[PDB]
Amino acid sequence: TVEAFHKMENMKPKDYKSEVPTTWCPGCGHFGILNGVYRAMAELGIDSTKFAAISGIGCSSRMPYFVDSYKMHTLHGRAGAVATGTQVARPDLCVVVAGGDGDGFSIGGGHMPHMARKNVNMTYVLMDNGIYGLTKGQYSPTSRPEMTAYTTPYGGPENPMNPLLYMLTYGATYVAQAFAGKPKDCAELIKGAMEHEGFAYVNIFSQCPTFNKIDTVDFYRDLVEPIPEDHDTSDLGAAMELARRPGGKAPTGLLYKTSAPTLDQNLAKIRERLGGHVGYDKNKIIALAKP
Amino acid sequence: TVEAFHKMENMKPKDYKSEVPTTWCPGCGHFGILNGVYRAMAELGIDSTKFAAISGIGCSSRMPYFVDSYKMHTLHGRAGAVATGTQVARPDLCVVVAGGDGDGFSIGGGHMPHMARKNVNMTYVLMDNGIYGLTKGQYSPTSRPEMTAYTTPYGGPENPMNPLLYMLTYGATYVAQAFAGKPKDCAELIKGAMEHEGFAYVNIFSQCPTFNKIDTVDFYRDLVEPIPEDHDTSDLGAAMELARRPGGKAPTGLLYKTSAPTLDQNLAKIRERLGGHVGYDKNKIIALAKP
Amino acid sequence: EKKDLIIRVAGEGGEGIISSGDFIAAACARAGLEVYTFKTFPAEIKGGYAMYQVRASSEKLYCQGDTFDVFCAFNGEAYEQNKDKIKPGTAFVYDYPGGDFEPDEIPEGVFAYPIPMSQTAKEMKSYRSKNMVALGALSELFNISENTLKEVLSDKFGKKGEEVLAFNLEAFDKGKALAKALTKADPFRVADPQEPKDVIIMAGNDAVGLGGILGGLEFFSAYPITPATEVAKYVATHLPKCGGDLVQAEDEIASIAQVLGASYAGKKSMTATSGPGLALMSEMLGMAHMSETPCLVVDVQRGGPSTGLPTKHEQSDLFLAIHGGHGDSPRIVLSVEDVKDCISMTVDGLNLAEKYQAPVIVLSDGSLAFSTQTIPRPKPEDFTIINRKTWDGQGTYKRYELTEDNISPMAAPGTPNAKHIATGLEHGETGAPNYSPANHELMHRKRFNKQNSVLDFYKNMEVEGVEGEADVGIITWGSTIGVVREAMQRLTAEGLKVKAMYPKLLWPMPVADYDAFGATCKKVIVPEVNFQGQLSHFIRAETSIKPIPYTICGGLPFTPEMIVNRVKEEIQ
Amino acid sequence: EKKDLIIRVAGEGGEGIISSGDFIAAACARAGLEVYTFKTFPAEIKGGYAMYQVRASSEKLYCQGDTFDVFCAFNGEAYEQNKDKIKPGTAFVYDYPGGDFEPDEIPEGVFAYPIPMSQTAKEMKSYRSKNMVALGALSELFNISENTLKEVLSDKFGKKGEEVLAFNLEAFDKGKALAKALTKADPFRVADPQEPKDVIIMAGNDAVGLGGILGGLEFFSAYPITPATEVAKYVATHLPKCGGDLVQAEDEIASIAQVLGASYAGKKSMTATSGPGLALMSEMLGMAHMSETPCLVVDVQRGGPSTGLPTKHEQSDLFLAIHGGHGDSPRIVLSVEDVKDCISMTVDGLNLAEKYQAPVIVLSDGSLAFSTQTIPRPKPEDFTIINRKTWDGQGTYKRYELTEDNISPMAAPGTPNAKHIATGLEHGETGAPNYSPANHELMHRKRFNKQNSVLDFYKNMEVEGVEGEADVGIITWGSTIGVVREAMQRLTAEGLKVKAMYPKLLWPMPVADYDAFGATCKKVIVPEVNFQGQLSHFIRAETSIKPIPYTICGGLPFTPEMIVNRVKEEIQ
Ligand SMILES: [C]C1=N[C]=C([C][N+]2=C([C@](=O)([C][C]C([O])=O)S[C][C][N]C(=O)[C][C][N]C(=O)[C]([O])C([C])([C])[C]OP([O])(=O)OP([O])(=O)O[C][C]3O[C](N4[C]=NC5=C([N])N=[C]N=C54)[C]([O])[C]3OP([O])([O])=O)SC([C][C]OP([O])(=O)OP([O])([O])=O)=C2[C])C([N])=N1
Ligand SMILES: CC(C)(COP(=O)(O)OP(=O)(O)OC[C@H]1O[C@@H](n2cnc3c(N)ncnc32)[C@H](O)[C@@H]1OP(=O)(O)O)[C@@H](O)C(=O)NCCC(=O)NCCS
Ligand SMILES: Cc1ncc(C[n+]2csc(CCOP(=O)(O)OP(=O)(O)O)c2C)c(N)n1
Ligand SMILES: O=C(O)CCC(=O)C(=O)O
Ligand code: SF4
Ligand code: SF4
Ligand SMILES: [Mg+2]
Ligand SMILES: [Mg+2]
Repeated sequence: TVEAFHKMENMKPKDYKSEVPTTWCPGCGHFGILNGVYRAMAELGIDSTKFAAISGIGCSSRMPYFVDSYKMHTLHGRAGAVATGTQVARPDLCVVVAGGDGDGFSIGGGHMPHMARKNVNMTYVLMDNGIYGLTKGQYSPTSRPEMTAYTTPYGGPENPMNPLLYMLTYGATYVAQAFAGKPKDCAELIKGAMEHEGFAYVNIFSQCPTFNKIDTVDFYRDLVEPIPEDHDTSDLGAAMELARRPGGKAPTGLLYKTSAPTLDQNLAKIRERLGGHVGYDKNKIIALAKP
Repeated sequence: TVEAFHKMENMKPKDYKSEVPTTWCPGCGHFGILNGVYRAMAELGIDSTKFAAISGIGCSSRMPYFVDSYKMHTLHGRAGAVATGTQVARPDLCVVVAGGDGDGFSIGGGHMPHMARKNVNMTYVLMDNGIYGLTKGQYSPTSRPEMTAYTTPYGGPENPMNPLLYMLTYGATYVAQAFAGKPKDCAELIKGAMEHEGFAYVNIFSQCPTFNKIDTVDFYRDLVEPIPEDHDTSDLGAAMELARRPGGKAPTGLLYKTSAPTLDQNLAKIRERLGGHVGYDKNKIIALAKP
Repeated sequence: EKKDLIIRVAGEGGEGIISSGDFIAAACARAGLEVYTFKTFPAEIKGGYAMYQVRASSEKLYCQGDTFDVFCAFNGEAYEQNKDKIKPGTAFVYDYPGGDFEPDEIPEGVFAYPIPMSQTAKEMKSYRSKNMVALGALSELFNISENTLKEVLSDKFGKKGEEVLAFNLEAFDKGKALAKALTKADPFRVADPQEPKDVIIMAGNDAVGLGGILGGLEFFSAYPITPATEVAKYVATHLPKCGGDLVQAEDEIASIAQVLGASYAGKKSMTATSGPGLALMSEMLGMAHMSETPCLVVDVQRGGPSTGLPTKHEQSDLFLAIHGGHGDSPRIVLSVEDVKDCISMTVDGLNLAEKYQAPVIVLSDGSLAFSTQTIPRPKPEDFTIINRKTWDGQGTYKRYELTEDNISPMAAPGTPNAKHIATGLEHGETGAPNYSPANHELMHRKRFNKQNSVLDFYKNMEVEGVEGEADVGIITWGSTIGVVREAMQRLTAEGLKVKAMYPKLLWPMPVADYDAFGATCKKVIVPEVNFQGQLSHFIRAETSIKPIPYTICGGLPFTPEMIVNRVKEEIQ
Repeated sequence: EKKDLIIRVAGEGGEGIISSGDFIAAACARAGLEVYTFKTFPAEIKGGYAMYQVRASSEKLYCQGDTFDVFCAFNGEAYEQNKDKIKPGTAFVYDYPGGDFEPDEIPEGVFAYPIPMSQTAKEMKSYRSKNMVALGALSELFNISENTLKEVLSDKFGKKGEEVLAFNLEAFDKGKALAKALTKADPFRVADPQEPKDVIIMAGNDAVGLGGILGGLEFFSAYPITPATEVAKYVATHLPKCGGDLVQAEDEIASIAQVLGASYAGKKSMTATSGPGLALMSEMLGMAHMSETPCLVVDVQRGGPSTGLPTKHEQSDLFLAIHGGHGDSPRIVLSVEDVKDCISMTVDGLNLAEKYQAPVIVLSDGSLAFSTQTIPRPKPEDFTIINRKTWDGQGTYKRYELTEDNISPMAAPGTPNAKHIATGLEHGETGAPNYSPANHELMHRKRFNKQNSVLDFYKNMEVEGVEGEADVGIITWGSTIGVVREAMQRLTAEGLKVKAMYPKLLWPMPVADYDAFGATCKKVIVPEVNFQGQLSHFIRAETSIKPIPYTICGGLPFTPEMIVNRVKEEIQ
């Protein structure tokens, strides 16, 4: 049970700013996502002493430095892995993972399915800019084929992958999508993602004006299409159809949400059935080694 | 274009057996898959000199030793990666990957999506026994939760993943499922997987009577449910519903099949658009560095 | 005088070769004897040649021995596999008549004791009890305590019924009669039963799992690999009882990543793997060094390189343990010797990780993983427990604050006013990225001086032998240490001027202590089971000793006679 | 006599500091001059301290120099970072007025040229063209060929638009008038354009891509990492022209996995990465050694450990390159020095990999990666090309056959009668798993003697200096070699008894040639940019030299005055 929600009163977004100034380029969509994280923490009255923000490697992964809470800057693609050890060891903390599209679905694509499968109670904020930003503009698993980029001067020889469809297939119990230019969409979907008990994934389009020349703000604004409220967020098949972009337009809103046991709860059931506790008489275990 | 098919006349399944005797336990379901690999090579008249079988680590991965062809035994979970370098370098070869469920969707789960996404022209035969065999009985990503195993004596603290659904979402262009107890079902689906120009994935249930005590032949025999012939193998949505096991019964047959450019072809267009060839005047490239 | 007896039993797996070895060990243990076992499973899971070798003695044992004194063959393949070692002077029990072979020309001087094992099992209409007939035969011929031997079978077979236990007991004394019917000519006898000492029997891998639990383990993340998977099995079974958790990650990178996640959250965490796994953990172990996050990795060494020989014996991961990280990324590397160290040094590993906020690597091996020993019964209060330096709350918190001992106090999440970041980028006192020249030089000296300061707290490099000048000094590590102990028992008993040193802290290494040893040694011999002479390499680089490497790399450990013979050549 | 000129341009990243430096370097090449550049920037894309330093001379250059002759500050941070080096005798151009700073009391004798750079940029309604007004101003003051300058900036900025180019051209001649209108008192002028000698300008990483292409590269698999991403860009651009393919894998493990896959198929394959990537490739590089599959890995070293300093200068991957594999898993390790080596030694890497069927690692570093130099124009037939030993078809094929030179002939798939297996398990001549002791010893000796025989074929360890006995010897590797070359010009010109040795084959190392050097040296100094003195470790372990480690770890390379000052200390 997370004990960090609704512990502080009359909180503003600026209370969660840290002493570290931002390093992102002016106009970068990561500012909106960071601002959506701030508003989300404020609307929940989060005691940031019980808040863990763990990131991988990339421009996107520099976000924990800018948040006033417990935080980790780990290796490329290993954030969700490191975060799982954090969440399991201390189920009381509110755990959030932040990283880019290359960080998550390229080097980190091996850890993605098991995060969602095991239903670890944490939030994954993936900033999807369709390019490798910090390494100066190499194409990513979400880049469109016609794009010409750093290591692809003659176009992309493969199609992009569907981040929402991946996570729905992996079995995430909270799947949402937003645009960085709608900072109140980010704040709301991130808010519901944190309160949700399970693996919550939030895919947020974030423009990169420095290196990405075709996935621009105007493009993302036309690409999105907000989900109608009459959509059933318990219909996995309807959410997978939404993820597959009907009519070519990417959905924004809540796609799928369901309640299911989390990893730390199932780990607890194992200890409960054994009557396990910190003060177990360890001499019983050694007694089994008598000849 | 694969150049290994229909090069030999009047071939029998035993013509592709090698000098290495099998090492598997009596009753192991991998025998059914191996005999299906033989019949598929024979029905296609494959010149196994233009045939490459690359495997990872595990009981399932010992299959190439028993095949008379070019072969590679690499590291745990990296077969599909290594095979990609083989397939791209030599698009003429018939490339086949053999490995288990732990090799494929655990340590190798990071390379799976990109194989199917980029649509590399190769065959993936995954022998699914729901356990780690060669390391003596630890549960796998396909293991059922109620099973008790080596490192899970108190049950599995997570649910299994859907191998057919992963590959359909990843974008595999040929998805099939079979049971090792029907060695002519395996042989037929494997045959069509090789002829297919694209990434063909074949998930085959293979019993492990030595360590998996609940996923037995009798269980797999009842779990299967053959796909009706009126099923549309071009309807991705219908194939994903079959993959999700309607009524609790797992489908057997061909779920999905489609024609799309392969990785070696898109890589070739890059060379063709540049007029590239082996006898390019490399001084042209060096000339661009002149002051 | 001979105080020990070495009995090797071989045959087809499934005929009870492994269980019969464990029963003999438990019987000698209940009779107050020291036991040192070593077993090999068949090379394929489906069946084949299995081998167990048990050593019982009235004094302490330190290794397996040069070769067997008594051999017991359940079939012909066991005979042919060991025929080269059936030398004159040894006892030989075999399955005859009724077996699947007739022994070749038995060399003159071999005390052969043909026992119809398969016949008596077939005469009882139950071939399953073939191994029981050999137990009765070996108990009679070589004085295995029959009361403790039948007691061990009673504790194991009592839960099946009164007719199941009485039936196997009938096969025991049937082989007892076949044995005593023959003329005992061998001079080989198990020492007479002493007072049963308060001890336990435990395999090396199980000892690592226990050592982690006794050391305060709270989180374990594993991925299966031979020969280290057993450690996860013990921890998965028993750690949930003590409020901890075990998770089977998707690979070794994810496993060590989870360890850091739980260690940053404040829990004592560890993992176990082998050669191929440690090489995959290299990048994350560097992150552990940079961010100063405690973590323990136990590498049960197998044969290499690459997939190598997963079931054989080798100590070849010392180059990887020390130089396995990109950049300047040192680690604290230990190596156990016996089942005793597999408990104490796994505790020491968690402590040194807690004390120094650094990645600690504990080197085991494949033999020691499965070898069972008799060790004094451990008590949870016997072990010192060290915890990470916690912030006192006074002042403004800095995760990487510069102190006099370079150990910045840690703070688990939830501690008020202690919000901080753990980072892999080079950083300043507050964890913010810092690419400046002076800060990089400053932080390298902080983390290196911190880890090097283990030499002022952890000292495990025993010295035994002559006290004065010596003709030959012997330095070895790992389970090879125990082999050299018995070699030193024999070398000193002949009055040779030799001394030995047994380093168990491998990195950082006490260069000054090495020079103190090699100063009293004309020649220095370094026996280790790896091709390149890896410990000898770090001796030429860091100390002034010019060693003589005695390197073997055949998947088999040393024997004491190999060490003794090598020393006498260099004495001259 | 001073023959060179050093121009340093600095400012906040994103204001075009690096682009302006490339233009100055290209202009001096059109004038028939030798160029050596050097850049440093922060790990962040758009903010921090950026610096470019171009060196033009009438003779060959080997490093960046001690410090600048002309300095140009785009903002206040650029001024404060270099204020200690703005000493009397140097020219100083700065952004004033209108900038974000006012310089302190300019010391007497400093030729200060205040130029309103930021003011004119706001006057043109386009702040992006701020660096061009400084570019035009510098061309006048020091006689940079202005005609070529507008051509190079047009080719780079023509792809940005038609109105962006017209603004940058307007800033050039705007700064052109402000500069020569002022009273030129500095004695610094770039030589007038002569006939450009037949050379080319190339960055270090781009040169690695060319050498691979010229060496017969057929398959390249890359994953982005700084400062190695440029190699993938050059190879992806030009290798498709020569019938090859480049693929961007999902990670470094997949990257090296594909390399072996394409090399087993019979094509020359390679990859490029950095510290964290090489540590991820450790397990697969062991597979390459065991299976005897050729593969090349170029590790452009950055700052470590862990994420470290991704953009700074460091040669700290020597411990990882050699001992990075579990078990006994050696590699062939080279280290380049200049842009020349980035072509020739990349050919050598592919050749040594093909000839010896082993994993080859070529170590570069971050400075040389971005430094551009003038090197003689290469011709594809200037380079010796070696190919893997192929089976002649005679007899029965065995993939790991024991031959006289330990090199088993290879056969690509499709070769008739050559069906075989490449395996990571320990194996026999035919590739079948073989766990026997004698075979492990036999195959260890095969693969080691094979790779060790490179010392009998490849020798790249130049020696220069005094011919007789020397007071101090200097041994260094990497780009530090060029720094010691210029340091040796100053040490020998004063008649000091010093000699230098520049190893470029690092593992295996020619122990005999090292000892031949250290015999004629009273003292041996090993300067290297890593914390632990990594080459000094392998010098103490394998040779008889007791070296003096000169270790810096501040993200900065050495300068000739640092070496010269260190040498004179050890002389007397
Ligand atoms: C295991 C592993 N793997 C891998 C890796 C890697 N990674 C990463 C990393 O690591 C990171 C880490 C951290 O975190 O830190 S690496 C790092 C990278 N980085 C870098 O490199 C840095 C960058 N930057 C730089 O360099 C600088 O700053 C600069 C940019 C260069 C500056 O500039 P300047 O000085 O200004 O110069 P220039 O060149 O010129 O530039 C400018 C520009 O603009 C323009 N301009 C100028 N001028 C002018 C005029 N006059 N006119 C007009 N215009 C102009 C020019 O031209 C230029 O342009 P261009 O064209 O160039 O543009 S990280 C990673 C990945 C990530 O991804 P993701 O996940 O997705 O995330 P994101 O968010 O990012 O996306 C990797 C892979 C590791 N680590 N590990
Ligand atoms: C290698 C192997 C063939 C050994 O068989 P063995 O020499 O008969 O060894 P065991 O005695 O341990 O196996 C027989 C079992 O029946 C019992 N058994 C032993 N002697 C018996 C006898 N005389 N009559 C009837 N049952 C007997 C044993 O107690 C054991 O059961 P347990 O699990 O309660 O210990 C067997 O362990 C095997 O198939 N292993 C698969 C891989 C492996 O190593 N597994 C163990 C870790 S999961
Ligand atoms: C890098 C690495 N990690 C771990 C292992 C240990 N290992 C060997 S086989 C195996 C799993 C085999 O299970 P599976 O993939 O399901 O194949 P199966 O035996 O069931 O046919 C593992 C984890 C290894 N050999 N290499
Ligand atoms: O025997 C093999 O093929 C490899 C098995 C292995 O590496 C293991 O069990 O760890
Ligand atoms: S480089 Fe791109 S992703 Fe990185 S901070 Fe700048 S705009 Fe954002
Ligand atoms: S252990 Fe299981 S998977 Fe392996 S051969 Fe035996 S039955 Fe088959
Ligand atoms: Mg990105
Ligand atoms: Mg399996």
